Formats: sequence, C-alpha cells, structure tokens
Amino acid sequence: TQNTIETGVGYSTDVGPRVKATWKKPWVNSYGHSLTTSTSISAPEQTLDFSYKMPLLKNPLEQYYLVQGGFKRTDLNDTESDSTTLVASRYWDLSSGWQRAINLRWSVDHFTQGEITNTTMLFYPGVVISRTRSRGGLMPTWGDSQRYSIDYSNTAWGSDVDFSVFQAQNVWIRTLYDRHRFVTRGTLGWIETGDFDKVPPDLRFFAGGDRSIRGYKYKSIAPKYANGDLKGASKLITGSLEYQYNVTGKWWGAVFVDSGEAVSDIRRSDFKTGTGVGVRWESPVGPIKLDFAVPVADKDEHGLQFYIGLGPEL
Repeated sequence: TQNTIETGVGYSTDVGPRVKATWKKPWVNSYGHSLTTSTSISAPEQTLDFSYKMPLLKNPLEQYYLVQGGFKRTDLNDTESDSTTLVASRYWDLSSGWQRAINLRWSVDHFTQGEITNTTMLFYPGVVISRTRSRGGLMPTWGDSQRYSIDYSNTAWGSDVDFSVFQAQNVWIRTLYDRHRFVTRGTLGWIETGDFDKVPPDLRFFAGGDRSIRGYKYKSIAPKYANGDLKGASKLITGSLEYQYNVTGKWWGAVFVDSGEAVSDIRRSDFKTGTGVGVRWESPVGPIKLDFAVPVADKDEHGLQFYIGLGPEL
C-alpha cells in the first residue's frame, strides 16, 4: 500500500501521558525515494520531524542519502527550548548488519537553562556506526543493539561553538532455558567543550528516567548552578540489569536495577541508583510493560515512579 500510520502511546508518573505517531510514505516516485513524517507529544517535550530517503542507483538497498528535518519544543525541569534541526546524511548499510553514516547537521536553538539564556546556531559533521539484531519476534528471545557516534563542531566553518561529542550505547537480550530472559543496558556520553554554556540543553547530558535510571525523574540528575537550577553535565554513564521470568503463558514478571551518573568532573562521581519490579505481557500488538521503581539509598529522593507503555526494549 502507499501510506502507513504507526502509533504508540505511553504513561509515566514523571512525564505523564505520551503519544507518538508516524506517517510513512514508502514510495513517492519511481526513483525509489520515500518519506516519513513523525510526531511525539508529552507535557514536557513536543517534536515534529520529517525524513526523506533517496536510494542510490549503484547498490540501492545498501546505500542511500537521508534528509531529516525537525522542530522541537521543551519544557522540562529548568530547561526551556525552541529547536530546529536539518540533517544531510550518507548511509552505508551492510547485510553484515552494520549501518555506517556520515552526518552534516544544522541547528538553531533558543533556550533557557536555569538563568542562562542563549541562541546557538550549530553546523557540524559526524559519524555513526550502529547495528540492531534480534531473533524470536517482537519480544526477542535474543538480540542486541549498539550505536556509537562522534560529532565535531568547529568555529572555522561557521559553527558557534567548538565541541566534541562521543556517544556509546549497548542493549543486550539473552534467554536461558526459554524462561529466564535477561535485558542488559549500557550508555556512555562525553562532550568536550570550553563553552558549555552556549551548548543547547539537547546536547548536554542529564540522567534519570525510563531507560536511564528508573525511579528518578526524567532528566533530573546533573550538575547545578550556584542558584540550584539544573545546569546539565558534560559526562554521562548509565546502566541497567533486568531479569525476567516467564510466569505463565505470555506473562512475565521482571526485577531490575538501574544506576548511573551525570557529572561534569568525572573525578567527582555522584552515582544515583534505582530499583523495582514489573510485568511484561506479549500482547498481540507487541510487548506491553509495566514498571514500579523507587530510588535506592537516597536522602532527598523517595517516592514510587511507575511506567506503562509499548516498549521497543532494544
């Protein structure tokens, strides 16, 4: 067919309801080209992207250009942002599973972080290497994803700020005796810059929240200003261990521990840890999850955080 509407929904105690919706148009001409429009909506973040794919005649499934553009509005913690991005990319897929991409990103960001207000126009190249593999379906019995990236902004060719961003993340799924499923998750982040105040909050690191540190409020962990407002971190390390047990039928019970930090001086570790129990049901439409988590050994943070939605899990 010609148009497709995918549509997810979510809820969590920190963020509230959350709806995504994508509108894919798989062919637009006999030149292969395709278009995806996406939009996400929650109280704190709202997004609207477009993504235009153009296959190359020589090896059309392996190689393609991408043109993505987006708007984003953020109202979260001590962050307030208007964002507009454009990306030209060159992708090399392999049957070997690895996607390799060169990026050329443009953005204008109007933001307030705490009491600092700025307007940053960025223009930078970058590289991505990624691979997601799974086997056993929509709630895979086995799989892993890895994304590694490097972005390099320099003032020499028009960008507002000199910075280097390095990113890494792993997700690992393994089953043992068809009944004991283990989800393992790892995330590294690092931005080297002499002008952190000019960097948009999107490019700063914050920790906590679902798929970061369950039990802590979404993006609530990071260095503060002298006034106490959230500043954002130049370094992120977060991780999770989850064990899942198939109770009966398509019903699983899960126990998990997340832990991590967002710091600007890696010699000053401030590691926050969260923990909880959950349920997974393999619904006809994909895996539905439900998590309860509390903060662990924390004197300023307490309180149950609870989460529900259609998790991609990888």
